[PDB]
Amino acid sequence: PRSLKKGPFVDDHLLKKVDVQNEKNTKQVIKTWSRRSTIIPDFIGHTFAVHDGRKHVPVFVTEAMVGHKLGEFAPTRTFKGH
Amino acid sequence: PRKGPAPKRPLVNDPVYGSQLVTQLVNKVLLEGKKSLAERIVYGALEQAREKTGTDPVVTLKRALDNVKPALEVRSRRVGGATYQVPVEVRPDRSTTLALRWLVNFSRQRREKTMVERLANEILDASNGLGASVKRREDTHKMAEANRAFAHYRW
Amino acid sequence: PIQTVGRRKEAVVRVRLVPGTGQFNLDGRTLENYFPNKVHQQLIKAPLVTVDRVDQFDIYAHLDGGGPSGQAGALRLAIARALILVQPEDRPALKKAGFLTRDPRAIERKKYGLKKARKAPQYSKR
Amino acid sequence: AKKALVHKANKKPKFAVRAYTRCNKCGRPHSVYRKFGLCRICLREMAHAGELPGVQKSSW
Amino acid sequence: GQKINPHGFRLGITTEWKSRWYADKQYKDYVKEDVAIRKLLATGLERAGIADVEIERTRDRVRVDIHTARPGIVIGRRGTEADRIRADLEKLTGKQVQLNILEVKNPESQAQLVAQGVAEQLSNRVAFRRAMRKAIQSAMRQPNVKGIRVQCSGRLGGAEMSRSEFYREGRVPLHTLRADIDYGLYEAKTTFGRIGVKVWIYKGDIVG
Amino acid sequence: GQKIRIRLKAYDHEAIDASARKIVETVTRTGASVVGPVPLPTEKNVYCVIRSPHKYKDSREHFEMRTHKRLIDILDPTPKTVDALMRIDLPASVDVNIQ
RNA sequence: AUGUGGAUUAAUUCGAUGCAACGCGAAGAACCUUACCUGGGUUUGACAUGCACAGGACGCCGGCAGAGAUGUCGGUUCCCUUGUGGCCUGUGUGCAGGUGGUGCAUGGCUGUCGUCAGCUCGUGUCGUGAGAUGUUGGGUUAAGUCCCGCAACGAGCGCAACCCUUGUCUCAUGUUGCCAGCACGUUAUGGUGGGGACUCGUGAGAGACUGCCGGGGUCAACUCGGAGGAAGGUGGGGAUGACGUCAAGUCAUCAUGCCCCUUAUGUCCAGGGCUUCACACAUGCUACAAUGGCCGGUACAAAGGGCUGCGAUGCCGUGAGGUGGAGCGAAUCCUUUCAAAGCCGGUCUCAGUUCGGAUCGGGGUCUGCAACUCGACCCCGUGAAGUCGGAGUCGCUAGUAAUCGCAGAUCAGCAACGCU
Ligand SMILES: [Mg+2]
Ligand SMILES: [Mg+2]
Ligand SMILES: [Mg+2]
Ligand SMILES: [Mg+2]
Ligand SMILES: [Mg+2]
Ligand SMILES: [Mg+2]
Ligand SMILES: [Mg+2]
Ligand SMILES: [Mg+2]
Ligand SMILES: [Mg+2]
Ligand SMILES: [Mg+2]
Ligand SMILES: [Mg+2]
Ligand SMILES: [Mg+2]
Ligand SMILES: [Mg+2]
Ligand SMILES: [Mg+2]
Ligand SMILES: [Mg+2]
Ligand SMILES: [Mg+2]
Ligand SMILES: [Mg+2]
Ligand SMILES: [Mg+2]
Ligand SMILES: [Mg+2]
Ligand SMILES: [Mg+2]
Ligand SMILES: [Mg+2]
Ligand SMILES: [Mg+2]
Ligand SMILES: [Mg+2]
Ligand SMILES: [Mg+2]
Ligand SMILES: [Mg+2]
Ligand SMILES: [Mg+2]
Ligand SMILES: [Mg+2]
Ligand SMILES: [Mg+2]
Ligand SMILES: [Mg+2]
Ligand SMILES: [Mg+2]
Ligand SMILES: [Mg+2]
Ligand SMILES: [Mg+2]
Ligand SMILES: [Mg+2]
Ligand SMILES: [Mg+2]
Ligand SMILES: [Mg+2]
Ligand SMILES: [Mg+2]
Ligand SMILES: [Mg+2]
Ligand SMILES: [Mg+2]
Ligand SMILES: [Mg+2]
Ligand SMILES: [Mg+2]
Ligand SMILES: [Zn+2]
Repeated sequence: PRSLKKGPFVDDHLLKKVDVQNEKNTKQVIKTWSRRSTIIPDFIGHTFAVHDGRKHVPVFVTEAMVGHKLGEFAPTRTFKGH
Repeated sequence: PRKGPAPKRPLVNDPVYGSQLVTQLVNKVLLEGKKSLAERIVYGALEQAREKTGTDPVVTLKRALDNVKPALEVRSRRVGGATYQVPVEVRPDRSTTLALRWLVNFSRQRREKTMVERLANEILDASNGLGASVKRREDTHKMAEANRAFAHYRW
Repeated sequence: PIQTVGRRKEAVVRVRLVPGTGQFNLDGRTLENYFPNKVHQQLIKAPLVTVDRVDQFDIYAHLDGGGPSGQAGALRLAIARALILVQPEDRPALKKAGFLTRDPRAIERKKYGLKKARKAPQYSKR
Repeated sequence: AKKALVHKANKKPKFAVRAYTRCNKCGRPHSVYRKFGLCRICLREMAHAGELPGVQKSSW
Repeated sequence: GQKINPHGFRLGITTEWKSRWYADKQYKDYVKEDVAIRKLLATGLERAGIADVEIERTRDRVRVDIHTARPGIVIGRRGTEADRIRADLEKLTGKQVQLNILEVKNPESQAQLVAQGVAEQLSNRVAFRRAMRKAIQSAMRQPNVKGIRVQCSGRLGGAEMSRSEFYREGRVPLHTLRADIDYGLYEAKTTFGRIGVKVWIYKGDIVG
Repeated sequence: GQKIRIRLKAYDHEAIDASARKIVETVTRTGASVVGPVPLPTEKNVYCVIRSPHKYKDSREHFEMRTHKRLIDILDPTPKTVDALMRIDLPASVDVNIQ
């Protein structure tokens, strides 16, 4: 877990994009190329398209998953069993 | 051992009492190479046996070793595609060493909940003739006298 | 002044002999206090016991390096050699007893690829 | 070692974390000793040739 | 592995370091520059055999001493190759660089240059048979040298196989540390690939 | 009372002994008191390398890096002696630190 | 906890496959290393050089757009001197560039037979010929080490020696090291004035050569015993791989012949991977409880590391650690007075246990721009399997086997129980 003194880490470009989105009140799907971006309460009603290496998979964020990284909810490996 | 009989180490004598049998016992019971621990445990168990029996610890140990030391053993041999056993006489020195070995073996595997007292009690049982060591000696002699027939091989 | 030095498995010792009483001075404390082991006391007193001049020499000991047994053996050798120096007339009995022969064994070099000393890694043909 | 990768490593990285040895001549990123600046085989060969003033076999 | 190089084995007794200098902080940069300049000189000069290259460093000043078969092309009558080498070193930033040329006494009494000659003869057109015969005869003719052993490994004659053949005469006591062995190694080029030649020379004994 | 710690630190025993001998002779000729090359423990650096790449690592060997250091405490640092020590030219195998 | 097999995945980069691969090439995989997969740029090109047509620019420090490369703009601009050198921006020309292939083409390096003692050549002689003698038999040794007669006479690589360490003594030698004998400390210890009388650390020499005696021996090798001596019959351990075999490993160290891409299989960056598992194998630690778990007191060593690094005393934290920072390029200052086992005192009376600790949750510290896949450390809750083990199988003959510790290599952070 990230230290509290350093605080949460958010990429500048994605922060700018989400700030513009929430300031203009428009809600759309944003192509997200960042896996190290932590979730912030401001993302309560924003949709992000995370890249798993194959195709940008949209994900809908709600207040429930606060405190968790974006890549946690985007599976990277496909395991169909045996 | 191909070249010939190797030299034998000059085993030291016990200064506490004066019998090298104590040194042999402590060396045999050495576990994980803790000399001080082994010797202190042996001395404590010897004192326990002394206070339990009311006699001389050295004398009772001599009685136990005399009672339990065998004189004939059994050796395995296979000839003509069949396995057989032959009885061969044993030197008293090796007999005493193996008697100590069996003493340790049967002082390892009983359920008295405390081995310090239990080794003393095992010594008392062996001296009295009710010990697992004397039972093993009985079995060994029985096997040897049963296989006496195949003694013609002489090996 | 009489001086002697004993070494065994990196156990250098110093002894100074004094015809006074049989007092044992090991770094400012008595033999019973320093390394309280019966085997130790026995081996340290073995030379004086053999020569039969007990309670006649006082020894002050300075110890550096080595272990307990190493220091005890080095001290035994040192007092034996000092006794011979002050009176070589006991040479033939002491050499027969083996008190004046040093112990030429110590920690030996250990191989690269071996765990330690002479150890050998598990050697399986599978 | 690829010459392009060697040149890129020699270039100044945008982050201090991206600094690594890349043994000078043979460009082996692994099995390199810092003070020598050379990898295991480089050290073996140079020492055997005797090109470094002070290294020598071991027998003690 | 079969044999360890006699040079490395006997470093501590008979042969001396061919480079002497002390440094610990700038030791990395110094070794880098020495190994560099050595490689650059090796790849630059090929026509004239160079036996050994020794470098001594004293603070800023550095002195390089060169042994070669013949100085005619190593240093020009006006200093052609000398000035090219100086310019090279100056580009490499050797600070104050001083050049000296030392000439060997017996051309074929040492391993390096005989190896160069054998490699050249093998490469151009000469057969390995005659190459070994002539090399051994020439090495023998010198009285001081006693034992010579030459080995050639690789593809010989263009055949699709590897031939490992060695010819021996005289002393080759590599186990005896007191003996004096000279070791050389060079690679001979050809159309079909690369060939390596190794030669051992024994020169008397040393006591002291 | 002033003393100068002339540090002699080299690799080769022959080189360090020769440098020490030259220093002793220079000091004796200049007329200054020197204790001499007091022996010091020699730092030992051992490095282990494998035989060849691509496994075959069971058999190894070690390389040492011999470093011999000697202590030279010179008493009465005469100006002539210090100047002579400055002007003395020593082989590259020996580096002298004055502190 | 590592490595592989087998199955998935777009990829889990490649090679090695009984002896002689399987804590391997990985002495430190979140970017780099990666060469794998998606996507976005790119072009005689990320990076060198010679020939023609265009020139004094190139080279650089910053704002703006972008997943990043990169595109556009703000500030400087040649050092020589008339021929151009240096450097490179646009066109190409050759050509760079490839961890793409080929260890059944190779150089070099390396493992095993094996630290086994065997393996050869000159002359001669014999037979026709492929060939034989020397290298046969007896004795002896760790050894083709040696003696005896023999068509053999000699020599070579090997064996021992010469090299390192360890076992002793003598001489030289006193600081940052020690204290015999004298003075100052007075709780802090040679700490301080002084001193080689021994170690202490590094220079020289001596000492093991069957040296001598008695018996066996062909009077010879060689062997048993005995005296002196530290060592007695190569004292101990090391450096040290004869010709060759295994088409043994290594084009993924490097270089190397040939084929292949060049507008790509080259090149820069954003995210993911090499740590995936319904199983198997190999190597290690923890054990499976009393020779013990736990608590308090308590004494004994070696060696090495330390500059953009060790880190004193003091203060706050249970502890990770936070502030601070003396002494150090280092017998001096730190790695605690280098300890663990060891000795004394107390509880547990044999339990799935006060042994034993993995898995799963709740709180923090440290290095890093970047700890979810994916690091390590501290605190708490959680309490699973496991009672000496099946046929089979492995190491070990003196400081040996067993048991308990310390430092270093790669390293800002560690996969550290592996290696030295
Ligand atoms: Mg194996
Ligand atoms: Mg790096
Ligand atoms: Mg590397
Ligand atoms: Mg030899
Ligand atoms: Mg493991
Ligand atoms: Mg693979
Ligand atoms: Mg395996
Ligand atoms: Mg396998
Ligand atoms: Mg391994
Ligand atoms: Mg990759
Ligand atoms: Mg990867
Ligand atoms: Mg390939
Ligand atoms: Mg292959
Ligand atoms: Mg064979
Ligand atoms: Mg004929
Ligand atoms: Mg024959
Ligand atoms: Mg024959
Ligand atoms: Mg013969
Ligand atoms: Mg033969
Ligand atoms: Mg031979
Ligand atoms: Mg003193
Ligand atoms: Mg061979
Ligand atoms: Mg092959
Ligand atoms: Mg093959
Ligand atoms: Mg190629
Ligand atoms: Mg090629
Ligand atoms: Mg191609
Ligand atoms: Mg390509
Ligand atoms: Mg990239
Ligand atoms: Mg992996
Ligand atoms: Mg463990
Ligand atoms: Mg605190
Ligand atoms: Mg302590
Ligand atoms: Mg637990
Ligand atoms: Mg637990
Ligand atoms: Mg525990
Ligand atoms: Mg169980
Ligand atoms: Mg149980
Ligand atoms: Mg079985
Ligand atoms: Mg690390
Ligand atoms: Zn390298």
